Amino acid sequence: TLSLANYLAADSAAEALRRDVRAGLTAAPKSLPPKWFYDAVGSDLFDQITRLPEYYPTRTEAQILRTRSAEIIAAAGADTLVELGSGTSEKTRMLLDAMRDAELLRRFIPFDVDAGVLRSAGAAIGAEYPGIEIDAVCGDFEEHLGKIPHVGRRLVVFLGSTIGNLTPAPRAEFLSTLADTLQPGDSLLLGTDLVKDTGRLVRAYDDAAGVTAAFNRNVLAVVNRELSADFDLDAFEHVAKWNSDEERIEMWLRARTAQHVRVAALDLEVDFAAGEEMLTEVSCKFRPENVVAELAEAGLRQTHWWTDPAGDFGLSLAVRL
Ligand SMILES: Nc1ncnc2c1ncn2[C@@H]1O[C@H](CSCC[C@H](N)C(=O)O)[C@@H](O)[C@H]1O
Ligand SMILES: N[C@@H](Cc1c[nH]c[nH+]1)C(=O)O
Repeated sequence: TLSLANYLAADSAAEALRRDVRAGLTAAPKSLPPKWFYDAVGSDLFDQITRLPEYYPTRTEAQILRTRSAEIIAAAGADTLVELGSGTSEKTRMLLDAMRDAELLRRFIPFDVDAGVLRSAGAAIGAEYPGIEIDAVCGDFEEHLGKIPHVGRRLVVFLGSTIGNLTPAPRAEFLSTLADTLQPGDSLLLGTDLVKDTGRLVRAYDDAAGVTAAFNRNVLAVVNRELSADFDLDAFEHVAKWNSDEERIEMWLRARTAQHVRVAALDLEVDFAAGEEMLTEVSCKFRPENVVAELAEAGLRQTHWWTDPAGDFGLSLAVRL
C-alpha cells in the first residue's frame, strides 16, 4: 500500500535544478532558490523554526485547523488528501483525522522536494492510519504537479504560507497550473499568512535564538555538499527585511568581506563584494481580498475562508471556476 515516485531523480530534472542555481549565482543581483534550504539538515531546522516564540504562523494555522478541520472536510468531501510541500505533515494529521472520522479517507499523497522527509512522514502516516494507501511523490511543485495521481475526489492542501515563497509571476503560473490539474469535485486548501505589524513579521524571521539564521546559512552548506562549492558560512550574515512595496519579508545573506566562491559541479566561480547581499527567500504576506483575486486569476473560486480571531493567518478553500 506504500509507494514512492521520484521525479527529481532524472538528469533532466537535475539539470533544471542546477541551471536555476547557476542563474541565481550569476545574476547581477544574486539569489538562490528556496527549495535548496531543504536537505535533511534544513528540513529539521525548519521544524525547529515552527516552535520558536517569534514564529507565529505554524501554531496560528494549527489552531485554525484544530477547530475547523471538520468544516473543511465537510465542504471538500474528499477521499484523497494531497499535500504540497508536505514536510513532516504534522498539521496534516488533523485533516487526516477529520477525513477518517467522516469515513472518507482512502489515500494520502505527500509531495515534497525532500525524499527523506517523504519516507519518514510516509511510513509514519502509513502506520497511524492502517489500510490507507500512501503515494509519496518526490518532485518540484513548480514543475511536477501533473504527476500527482488523478484518482478519487481530491483535497489538495498547501499549508504554512509556502505559496508566499514564490514571487508574483511564478506564483501566478503555479496557481494556474495547480488549477489545471484539478478535476471537477477537487478542492484546494491554501494557507496564507496575512499582512500585519511589521515588527512581528520581521521578528518571525530574525529570532533571538539564531535558528532562522542557521536555516538561512544552511543553504550554503547544501550547495557546498551537493554541488562541490566552498562557501565560507562564517563570512555571511543573516539579514531579514520588510519590503513594503512588495509587502513581503526577504531573507538575505550578506558578505562581511570580499568572498570568492567556486561551485565545481556547475563549472562556476562567483565573487561577492564586501556588503553585497544575496536573496535566499521571499515570504509574501497577503491581504484577504488579494487572495480572492489571485485565486480568481488562476481560474479558482474561493468558496470558504477561515481565520484566527486576530486575523493573523487565513485558510482558503477553492474550487475550479
Ligand atoms: N519547489 C518545491 N517543490 C516541492 N517541495 C518543496 C519545494 N520547495 C520547498 N518544498 C518543501 O515544502 C516545505 C516547505 S516548509 C512547510 C512544511 C509544512 N508543510 C508546514 O506547513 O509546516 C518543506 O517540506 C520543503 O521541503
Ligand atoms: N515557508 C516558510 C519558510 C520559512 C520560515 N522561516 C524562514 N523561512 C515561510 O515562508 O515562512
